[PDB]
Amino acid sequence: SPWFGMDIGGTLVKLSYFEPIDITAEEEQEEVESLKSIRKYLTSNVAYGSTGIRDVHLELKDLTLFGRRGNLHFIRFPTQDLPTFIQMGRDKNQTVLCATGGGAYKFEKDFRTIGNLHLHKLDELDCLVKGLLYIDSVSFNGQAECYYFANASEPERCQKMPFNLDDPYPLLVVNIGSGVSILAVHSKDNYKRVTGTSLGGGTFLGLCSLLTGCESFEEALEMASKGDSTQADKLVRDIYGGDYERFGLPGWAVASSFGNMIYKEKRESVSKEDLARATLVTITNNIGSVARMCAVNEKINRVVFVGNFLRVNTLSMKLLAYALDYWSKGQLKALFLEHEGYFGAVGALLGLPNF
Amino acid sequence: SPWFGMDIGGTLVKLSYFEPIDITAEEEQEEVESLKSIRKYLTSNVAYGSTGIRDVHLELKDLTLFGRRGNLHFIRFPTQDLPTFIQMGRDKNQTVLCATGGGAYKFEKDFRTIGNLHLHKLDELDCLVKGLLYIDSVSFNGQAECYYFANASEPERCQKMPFNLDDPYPLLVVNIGSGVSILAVHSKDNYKRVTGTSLGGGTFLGLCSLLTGCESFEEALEMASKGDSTQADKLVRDIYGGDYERFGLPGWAVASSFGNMIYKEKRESVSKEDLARATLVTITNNIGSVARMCAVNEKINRVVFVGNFLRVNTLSMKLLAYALDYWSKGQLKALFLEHEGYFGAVGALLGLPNF
Ligand SMILES: Nc1ncnc2c1ncn2[C@@H]1O[C@H](COP(=O)(O)OP(N)(=O)O)[C@@H](O)[C@H]1O
Ligand SMILES: Nc1ncnc2c1ncn2[C@@H]1O[C@H](COP(=O)(O)OP(N)(=O)O)[C@@H](O)[C@H]1O
Ligand SMILES: [Mg+2]
Ligand SMILES: [Mg+2]
Repeated sequence: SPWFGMDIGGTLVKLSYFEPIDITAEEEQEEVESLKSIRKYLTSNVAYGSTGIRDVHLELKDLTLFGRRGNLHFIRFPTQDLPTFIQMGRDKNQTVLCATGGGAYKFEKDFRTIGNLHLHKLDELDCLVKGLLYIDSVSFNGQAECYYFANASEPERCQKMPFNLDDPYPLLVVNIGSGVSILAVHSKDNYKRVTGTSLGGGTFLGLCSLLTGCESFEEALEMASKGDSTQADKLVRDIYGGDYERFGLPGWAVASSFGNMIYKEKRESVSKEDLARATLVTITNNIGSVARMCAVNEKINRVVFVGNFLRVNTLSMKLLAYALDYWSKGQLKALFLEHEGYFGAVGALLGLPNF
Repeated sequence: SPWFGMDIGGTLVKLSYFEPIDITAEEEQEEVESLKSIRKYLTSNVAYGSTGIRDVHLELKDLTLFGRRGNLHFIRFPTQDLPTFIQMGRDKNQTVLCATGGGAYKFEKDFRTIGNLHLHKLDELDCLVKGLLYIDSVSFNGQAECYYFANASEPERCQKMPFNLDDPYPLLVVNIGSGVSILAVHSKDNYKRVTGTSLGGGTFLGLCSLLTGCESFEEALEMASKGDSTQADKLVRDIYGGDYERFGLPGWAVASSFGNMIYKEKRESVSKEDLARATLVTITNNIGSVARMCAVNEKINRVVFVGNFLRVNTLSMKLLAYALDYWSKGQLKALFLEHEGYFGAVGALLGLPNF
């Protein structure tokens, strides 16, 4: 029985797979053919069908898990294609599946069409927290799992630096997926969802597709990297003529996101790339501001950002780092994690012994 | 010299004009002709040029101000047209002008092209607070200036009801204009800007114009009233298949604003009206959520919403009322004010004796 953990989100399915590398002589001796087939297929491909991807660089090697040593693999595909995944699961076969995320409930009955499968639904919260704390504890192959942007306010000196979470409490976790969930973690056994916002990664992707006609997350980011958001946004200096000193709002700060788009002549001259960047900047800064308010409310100074809105998205990471540092005068630290999209899937996998 | 107060914002100029009604026999006797001309023009028209509007229903009658009795009028026009206002001000003429808002600084030199004019810039904060507290103190011609939506969670019983602010401290003021400013008022002499968000009225209007091609705020609201935002938004039940019980998120709550627009087939079937409503709902709920976080942070349970994003916008008012009541289990009260766009202009006017 292959050991999987699965996080079925609104947009992406994330899968963690533990591959045994201590398979002795007898264990292999007629491992069921389909079991060998699965392992070979999963380890010999980096793309699965048309939409499946193994994030090879994230792989954890020579991990000891449940008394076996092995490699932990990370795989993702769109939730839209889960029916294909399930259909191919009814092709050749015994497996226990730990699943979390909203789709663990929505697609419960579908997974049960696989005859040789028991589905154990696990709570999203327990999985995220257990997964995050586990990965940081085993490290990223000896390297830090957690990092921050040192001197996030000065672009000439700003750089990614490892961050130590050996005593990770308290912690604010900001999960940016389709929507945004915010958790306060006070201990391994004590955490609560603080709030959320519906303005998250799917807002960025949805709006960006409406405004620019982009057809992928990566294309949207590529467009944004070429844009100038100030063409769409109304800035403090557009309103004051300069800075607002009395409240320390610099002239370059955004006063009204997309606020220049109320003028027809500006709508007619703005580029797609400008609109992609303004969308990214708008969604990201709003999340940063909500994150700061929760942290102040919860009296927590370490804010960790996870979820896949931030994968291959350095712009948003730097925006978040700069914003928390600026507005808090250095009291708040924006923290990031190498495996940020996969913590739910790992936590699911870790719930395996309790079944 | 006519008594004006002016609030020059990023989008609208708001003007409060005090018309004396106790003009005796000698006072009129050769009041300078241009002074009579101004008064006649202002009181005999409700539309001024192409873009100026007197909000006649807001007029305060038989007010005693600065020892004179008179009527307080409320007038608005787009900031875009301020050069026209100024040009016509150089036509016929002595006047002292109290002005607040960012444009008091940006257009300082322009106002000084009017030879017989001294411009006194006043701080936006002092004006808003003084203006709000003044109007509520004199009442809306005997009626409450402040109101709330009773039973905001049940549409069959939900209705506008007067609210008493005789002891208005403490107070959270959420000013929704082009952007959003949030103030905590602890006393008449003690208040601070808590935070803000750049996702405000200009975001709604700008995005709505990009997405739907609407050419006015009113048209945008009209489109939104005919729409179904759930066509653009991804809901909790789209992700879970139903409700999320563990954290009390109902199936109908929005999980990801515009989150369904990541799918090409849904982008192709959505209407303009759906997109207008989703824009309104998205911006409004985000403001409600930010408002709730500040209030919890500031330990204030009365939240007053002002600014012109809410004029002729019952939908957004009810959304705000419902959200604060729901999420706070009745601890927080969303409050609204009849003169909500004009408090800065009134506070400016009231600074007149100090010059
Ligand atoms: N390949 C990708 N496809 C779709 N969305 C992607 C993506 N890579 C990154 N993203 C972003 O990640 C977000 C989903 O993040 P995730 O953390 O997996 O959310 P969820 N709700 O599916 O569980 C999307 O909204 C998008 O902004
Ligand atoms: N006639 C109108 N024209 C333009 N915007 C209008 C409007 N009536 C209401 N609005 C809304 O009010 C917002 C401006 O509110 P206001 O409080 O006067 O902002 P500001 N920054 O100009 O001082 C606009 O963004 C729009 O959403
Ligand atoms: Mg998720
Ligand atoms: Mg204003």
